[PDB]
Amino acid sequence: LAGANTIIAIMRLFTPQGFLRTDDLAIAANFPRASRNPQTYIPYTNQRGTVTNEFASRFRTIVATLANVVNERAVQDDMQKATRSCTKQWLRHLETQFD
Amino acid sequence: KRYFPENLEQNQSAARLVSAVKARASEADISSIHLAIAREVSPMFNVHE
Amino acid sequence: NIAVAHTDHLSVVYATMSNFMLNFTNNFSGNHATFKPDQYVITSPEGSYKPIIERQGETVDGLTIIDTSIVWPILCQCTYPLVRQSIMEEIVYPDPSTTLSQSLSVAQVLSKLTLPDAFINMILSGGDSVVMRTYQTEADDDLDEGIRMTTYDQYLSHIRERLHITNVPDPIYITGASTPDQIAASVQATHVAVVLYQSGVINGPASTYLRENEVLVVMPDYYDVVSRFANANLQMNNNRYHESVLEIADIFDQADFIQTSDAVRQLRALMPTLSTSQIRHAIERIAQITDVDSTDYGKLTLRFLGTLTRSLKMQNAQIRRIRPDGTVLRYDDQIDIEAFRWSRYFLDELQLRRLSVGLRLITNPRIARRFNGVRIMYLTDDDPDPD
Amino acid sequence: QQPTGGYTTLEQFAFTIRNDGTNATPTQFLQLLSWEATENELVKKTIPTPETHLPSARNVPGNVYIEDAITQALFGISAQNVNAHGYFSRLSALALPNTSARLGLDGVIYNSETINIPFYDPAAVANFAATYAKLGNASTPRYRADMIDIYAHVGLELAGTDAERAAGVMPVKRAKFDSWEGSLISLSRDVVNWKILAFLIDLCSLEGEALRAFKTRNRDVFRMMLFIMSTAVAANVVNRKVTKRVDRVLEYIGVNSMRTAGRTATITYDLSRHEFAAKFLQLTFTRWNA
Amino acid sequence: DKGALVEADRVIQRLIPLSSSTYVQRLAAIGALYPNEFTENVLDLSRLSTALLQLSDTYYQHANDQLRRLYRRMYNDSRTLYMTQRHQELLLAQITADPNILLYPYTYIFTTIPTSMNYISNTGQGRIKHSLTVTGATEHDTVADIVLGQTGEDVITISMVE
Repeated sequence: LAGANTIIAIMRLFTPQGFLRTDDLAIAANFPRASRNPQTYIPYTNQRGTVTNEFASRFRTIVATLANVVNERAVQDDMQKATRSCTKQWLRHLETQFD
Repeated sequence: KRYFPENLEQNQSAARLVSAVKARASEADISSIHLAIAREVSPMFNVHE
Repeated sequence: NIAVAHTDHLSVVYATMSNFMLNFTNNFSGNHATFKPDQYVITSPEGSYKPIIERQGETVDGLTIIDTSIVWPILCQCTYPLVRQSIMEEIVYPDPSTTLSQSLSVAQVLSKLTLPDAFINMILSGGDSVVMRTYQTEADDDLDEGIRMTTYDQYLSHIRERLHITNVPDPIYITGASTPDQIAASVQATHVAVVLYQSGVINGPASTYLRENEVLVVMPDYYDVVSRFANANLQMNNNRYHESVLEIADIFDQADFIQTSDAVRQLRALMPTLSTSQIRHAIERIAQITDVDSTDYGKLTLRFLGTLTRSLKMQNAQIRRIRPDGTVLRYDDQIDIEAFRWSRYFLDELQLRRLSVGLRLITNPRIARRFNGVRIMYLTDDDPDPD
Repeated sequence: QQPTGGYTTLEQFAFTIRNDGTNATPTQFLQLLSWEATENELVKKTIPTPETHLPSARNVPGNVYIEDAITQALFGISAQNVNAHGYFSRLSALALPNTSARLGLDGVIYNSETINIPFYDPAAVANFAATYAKLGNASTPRYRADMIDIYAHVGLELAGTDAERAAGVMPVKRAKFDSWEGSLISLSRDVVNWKILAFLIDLCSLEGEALRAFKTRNRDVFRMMLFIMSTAVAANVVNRKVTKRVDRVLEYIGVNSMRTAGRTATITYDLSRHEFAAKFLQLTFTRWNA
Repeated sequence: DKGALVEADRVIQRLIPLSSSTYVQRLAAIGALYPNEFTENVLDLSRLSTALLQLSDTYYQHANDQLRRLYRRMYNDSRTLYMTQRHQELLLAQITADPNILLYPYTYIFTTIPTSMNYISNTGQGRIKHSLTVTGATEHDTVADIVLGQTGEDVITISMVE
């Protein structure tokens, strides 16, 4: 969308981190199954590279674009000014906590 | 219970935040966590609200 | 009266204290209305950088709580040793030593505390791999056959923290009318073989160059990935993918910060897919093992420093000047200190040298005695010759 | 003792370097190294004739190791403050009318010839040690070398085609050659080895037909020498991965940047060592050009 | 350039950013190029900096390809000084007189500088009345239709009858 690209960006983080898997073993035993194309979602895939974890590393960027969002957002207070710094803080620890 | 970097709970200024997250976050219910996961894959019959 | 000796005598103390060993950094330039410290933060391609001078909130046993009203004692009720008037009282001069080796020691205690973590994270420098898709072309070549593909969002989170870190311009943009003459000019200036991508249809002279050179073209998205590539001779379509991880090590030969020693080129292959928990656990263990009870004195700082782990990734750590509000500036050769451009791995300039030998020792055939596969069959042990 | 005829043109004073498998002559090695010419440029100035006053020999009983020092310091590998207790000047004791102290052939200075130990003909050492005494005083505030500027030359000499070297101008070309696991440092350790001396003593003591003739034959052995050194002071040295090999690259050849903290792929230059190579380059250079 | 006895403290007036930092890098970058035409006017100090810093951004910007490099050059090698044949020749009379004049070491004669644009300027106060010419010599292909913004009265108001 022309202007307001920044909101489009904060929005993109939500876009899933998995791959579609088509029920093959289940399709084999027959098994009931509504839709005539039993493929489904797996939330996050496996970890191919030896140390990187495509999945958690992704959340890491999320804490920045997000953390970054916390800097654009300014305030008008002492309480608001303070907690903002430290949450910039909690927000980060939270992410290594996630890795 | 393991929240914030602990020291944050202790800091004067942060407690304002120590608080939002504290209230937002709950208690690990043995029950809610499996159920939470189970609905990821199971049929949908009510349109979750 | 107080300022008499306070200023003469009290001042010279600062005169020297201004320069104690570890007691670095510039505290105040002298101009209230315009002096902002130098923001030092540990940057890290891996996790989120941690600023040195932070708001932490871990107020050392009291301390960090200016108490302003601390002049009232000095000025009015406090006796000096030089104002003392009239009595002599010959000034005292601390022996530059209790203060010195004490300092040299705790400084030493720090150097050692970090040896295990610093070594291991280092052995895995060239480890973070990205996932690039390979496109087949001129059918007859196996899996690594043509043009290299990685998602732009992906190239970002990985292969980029690095160029910015090792400086050099940003990758060129390959697009439409580009040919080898333009790309080599850039991979060559940049070193890392990457090119970013825009408009579609990348003519022949460019694709041939990219394949017979393995340039990792960074792609944004993936709709008709074979559409944007003047697919002459065809033999290249959305279906010939080798989803193979790229060892950063195998696209960043910049020795100062990515142990690519052929020797370690293989220790990692030998290792079983790690993790943060294990990489970290080794550190706990590698460290637990090196029994080195340090000084009756060296011990206090630790009991006191409250070690209690040391989070911060530090996959790669680069100290950097962080202009106020993110960004994390490059290493402007002209402003930051030189010790600072790289950082080996936070290892002594000398031990690294012996280390040059160990990888060599660790690869030497004579010490491989852990063979891979057994063969089962069924002969008769007659004249057993081990070989 | 032992005459000369040419000197470096003699059996035991052969400079090799070993690359990949066997040890080959640096002339052949250089031909295994190409350029990247940057959109820059560097004109060559005119080295200032060295300060005449040769340091004072200074009293010091004991032969002191000269060749090893001069070289340990130039393509050292970790020589720290070189011009403190530095003896280089003790090398002026040789330059004189009829002194006794001879320049051992192992690169030691003896006072009086001794029981079973060769030594260059005191005839020619008197011409070499004559000028390089200078190399002694490189720390003396008022004599210190040029430095940063003096590199315009190490460079066109090391690189530049026969053509650039003729008109002064020449882009700042960046060197890449085929590396082989920590090649520059090793190339160097191998050089600390050469019996440099044997070269210089010949560099300045050959009349003319002979001297120019040799200057040409030995430019190759010499260039490898500046090169191992120019890299000591070169911006960034990076390794380039290619198809299968690693094409190692030197970013900017002949542009002393003053880099001083320990790198790895090369030999650092503490600031003192730095002024020294500065001093060494000036005398040897001013001299190369008869 | 004009040829007129100039009792100056020293030929090349410019000053060597030793450790500059980009802004100063590109500022001195321009300096050597003497991109001007004998103004005659007087430039308003204070904003004099931003004026000068701005000009380089546009000079290299409309640059010239060839001289676009000649300038990307001094943009880096800056601890050097860029006199110009004529200048150079002069400093020599100086050194000659008494070989004790210890003037600046590293330098780089130019070679008349690769042509130019007499980038007219001045930061006076008039507004410039231009008298558009019928036909120049930049044979225009087409180029898009321009969109002037909105004149926000308090700068310009338009009225009915002079």
